[PDB]
Amino acid sequence: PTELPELLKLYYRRLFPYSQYYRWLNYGGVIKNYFQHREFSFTLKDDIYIRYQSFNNQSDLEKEMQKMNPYKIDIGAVYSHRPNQHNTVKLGAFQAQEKELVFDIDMTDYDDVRRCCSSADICPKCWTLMTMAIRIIDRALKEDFGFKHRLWVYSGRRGVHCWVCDESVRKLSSAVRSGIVEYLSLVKGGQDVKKKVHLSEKIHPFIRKSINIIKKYFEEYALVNQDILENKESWDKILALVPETIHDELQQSFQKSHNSLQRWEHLKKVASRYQNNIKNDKYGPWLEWEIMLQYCFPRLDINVSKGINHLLKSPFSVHPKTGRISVPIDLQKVDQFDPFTVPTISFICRELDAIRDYKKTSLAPYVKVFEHFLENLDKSRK
Ligand SMILES: Nc1nc(F)nc2c1ncn2[C@@H]1O[C@H](COP(=O)(O)OP(=O)(O)OP(=O)(O)O)[C@@H](O)[C@@H]1O
Ligand SMILES: [Mn+2]
Ligand SMILES: [Mn+2]
Ligand SMILES: [Zn+2]
Repeated sequence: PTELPELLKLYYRRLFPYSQYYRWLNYGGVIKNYFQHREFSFTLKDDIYIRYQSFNNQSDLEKEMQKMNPYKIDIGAVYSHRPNQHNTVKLGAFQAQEKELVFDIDMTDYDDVRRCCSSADICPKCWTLMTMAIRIIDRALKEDFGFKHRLWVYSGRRGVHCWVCDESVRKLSSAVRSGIVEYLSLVKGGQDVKKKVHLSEKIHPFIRKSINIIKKYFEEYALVNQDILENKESWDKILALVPETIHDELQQSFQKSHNSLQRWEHLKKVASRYQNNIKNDKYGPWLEWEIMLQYCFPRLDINVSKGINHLLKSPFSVHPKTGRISVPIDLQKVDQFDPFTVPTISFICRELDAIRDYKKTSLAPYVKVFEHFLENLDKSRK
């Protein structure tokens, strides 16, 4: 990590997409002081960071970034005054007023249903959890809430970010933001809780449509790549999510079967014949769905979305612990996104001078994703 300083110096001088970055956060320049009242937080060397940075224009941002060469850049809220003037403001008047609705998803939050990685590690076997998270959440944001300007970003290490940028979304209060999160959440409980998903008799359309997305990926991700029913050590973790009165019946049919595909098929048949309520003769796949949701449904870092003033790593910032650049994700190629081809700052600095802007490097197609998102914002403003 000692190479970072000179690599960052070249990155911010020749590669960082300043014009596209300002086109984003200036939002057409129609509202006064909108960019000028935006907080930036720079992380420097040795985990030292500065809060409440703000700039007058694109040029002032360029000069300060090329002067500070920060290890990472966080974006905060748009405030009532210039953040760099917040000490001259009378107490109580400095307030966060607007910010994009953001989401942060971390692979670590799935450690209880991951077999391949743990902590901040990721691999192709578990990245499909992010593919499903993007598609489930983005569908809800697009179709259920009518949000039209959504930027998905690779966080650089262990997950993804989403920036919802509709002008009315940026005005939402903390309370409404929490209400949106609650609408989107189904997996509830810490490590103390065994069964984290419970469904009602009547399935809300959001749950049905999310289930059907998971169904497209469940066989190859859960029963092959993860092999969640490989042996007793792992299939007892799934029996913890079903009533005891059917453990015996499932225990035997599992040992008689030979792979997870067969054992899942047996679980579905038993689960759909379990009598949940003795009052009625109503049966269904509720248990089947609760298992699929607990293993695949998106798990949000909820506090990132609730707070208006919460900082989030900027797109095209470096992740200082991996060297990877936080790059936009092509929503039209979400299934093909490979976090392991994401260029590091070292990689693109090498491409630049191998026999001078980002188009000469592997960062170019990621900027094009950002530009497509920017052109849709400009169209909604015309
Ligand atoms: N110490 C922190 N203080 C403040 F004010 N904000 C913080 C601090 N640590 C993270 N954040 C913010 O939370 C966000 C989510 O934290 P997180 O650990 O998830 O970082 P990330 O940028 O999403 O990257 P990875 O998950 O892939 O490791 C960060 O992007 C922001 O910096
Ligand atoms: Mn994260
Ligand atoms: Mn997080
Ligand atoms: Zn993995």
